[PDB]
Amino acid sequence: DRLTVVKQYVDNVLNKASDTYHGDKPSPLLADGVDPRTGQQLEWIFPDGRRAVLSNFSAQQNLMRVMSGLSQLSGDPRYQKRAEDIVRYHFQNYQDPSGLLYWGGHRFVDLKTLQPEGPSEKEMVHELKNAYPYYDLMFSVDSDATARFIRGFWNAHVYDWRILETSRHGEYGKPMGALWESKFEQQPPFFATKGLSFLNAGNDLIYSASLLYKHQQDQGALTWAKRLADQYVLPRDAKTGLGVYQFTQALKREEPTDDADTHSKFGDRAQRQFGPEFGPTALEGNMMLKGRTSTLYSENALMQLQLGKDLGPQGQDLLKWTVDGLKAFAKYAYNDQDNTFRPMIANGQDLSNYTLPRDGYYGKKGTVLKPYKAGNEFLISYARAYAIDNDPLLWKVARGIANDQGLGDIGTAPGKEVKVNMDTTNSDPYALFALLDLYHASQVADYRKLAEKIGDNIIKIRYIDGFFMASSDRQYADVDAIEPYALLALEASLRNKPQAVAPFLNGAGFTEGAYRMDDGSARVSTRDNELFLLNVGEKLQPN
Repeated sequence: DRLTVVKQYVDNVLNKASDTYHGDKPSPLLADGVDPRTGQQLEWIFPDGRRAVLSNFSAQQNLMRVMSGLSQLSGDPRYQKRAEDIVRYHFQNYQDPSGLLYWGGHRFVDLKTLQPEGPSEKEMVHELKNAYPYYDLMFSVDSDATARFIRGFWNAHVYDWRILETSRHGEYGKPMGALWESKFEQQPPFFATKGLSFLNAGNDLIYSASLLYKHQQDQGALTWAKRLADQYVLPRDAKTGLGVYQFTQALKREEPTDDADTHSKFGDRAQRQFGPEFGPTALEGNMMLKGRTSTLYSENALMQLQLGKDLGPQGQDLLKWTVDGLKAFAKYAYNDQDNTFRPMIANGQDLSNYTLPRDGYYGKKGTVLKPYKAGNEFLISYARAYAIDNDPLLWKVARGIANDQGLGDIGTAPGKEVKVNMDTTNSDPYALFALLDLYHASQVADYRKLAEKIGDNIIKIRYIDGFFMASSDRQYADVDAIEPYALLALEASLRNKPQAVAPFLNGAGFTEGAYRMDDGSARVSTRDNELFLLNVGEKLQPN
């Protein structure tokens, strides 16, 4: 019984990941990572050798959704209560006067001391990158405090409201400015700014302002959410419809002297590395490369498709923008012969097998940009887009990914000549989510039958020592694992209660900074993500 498994899992988390440092007066907070063999909680190692237990609430927002969903489906309210208690504790103790929380890429809470920490010396700042926190839970605990966070977030990360110059970094302690009352003047595409309007950070801005609208009827929030979303649509290539990862370019303040020094003060990094051979269209926002295309055509797409549907009539533009981009990416970049996306520039330039002729932001000289396999995250975005626009082009990508992933043939169209692989060994929670999306929209039983098999594979192969891990060899389990989230979505589907579990938008957290190595040296730009990839006996390698 998959629900029983998820229930035991969460019980395990609340046991092993809990605050064991304050006797019989524990906080409600949780450790992000636990070695499921021993119960050892994952630590950050600072310059002097001091160890902090990593408790980063931005990296627990899938877990929060799992706890709320588990309470909804089981009828046991303890999990919802605990999730509420963690939220409350963060508002009470870890919300600065500007509203910002001590979480995100560069701040967390040490579970041992319950003090906020800051692992990156040059960046004691607020940062959310494709995080998508569970604002619905937050609003239900403390709507004021939630709204203060979202307004504080925009206040800190928008450098210039007139032009929507935005940054991935926001300072703590900023007084509140004009916010939504700011005057706006639309600028032409790729205007030059200091702030790098990366879509990974833009995603969280658009999402949070839309949720503030949803909950508080804040029309200013909605106006700016849609406007910021539109900033990534306006610069799209007029011919191909591809792009964009950002809508600004770095203002050139110095003349560069060295290829490998990629500080943005020397100007747009793509123009430096690709400009000589490709001309003016080589700009960072136009670089349709691995990773960037996930942020654009997965993370942004899921969030915008859900928002677009939520808005009804005034969400039709958002849906159009989103689907149009997914169509463009399919038309130009997808190779159905081997289920790959081509690395490209948004002008339609194929970069497949291109050798970088000089060092730079996108790799060292001699690096080869290769077509890359389309993963299950794209199966979700393509399935969801097809649901609202039944375009054979969108279906082709979904069908190609499912085939490549060992799922069999999802058909020539939904419910037409379907031959799913009931013997699949696939255990990817993303595949489970995607099949449920296909089932939900199409009502074709075969898709859910297949999802059940993936769920079973997840339990058989990933449920290890009471936790979920991508491999039995991994040192640490992440309490934010989405395996149980997919399992809950499946259970919700079978119980005809899809609304019991929060929409999956593929958010996740991270923590980044200097981490002290055994020989005493500082490993700069270390990420918790890297720690979760280590197998038993492995150590972080030179970066």
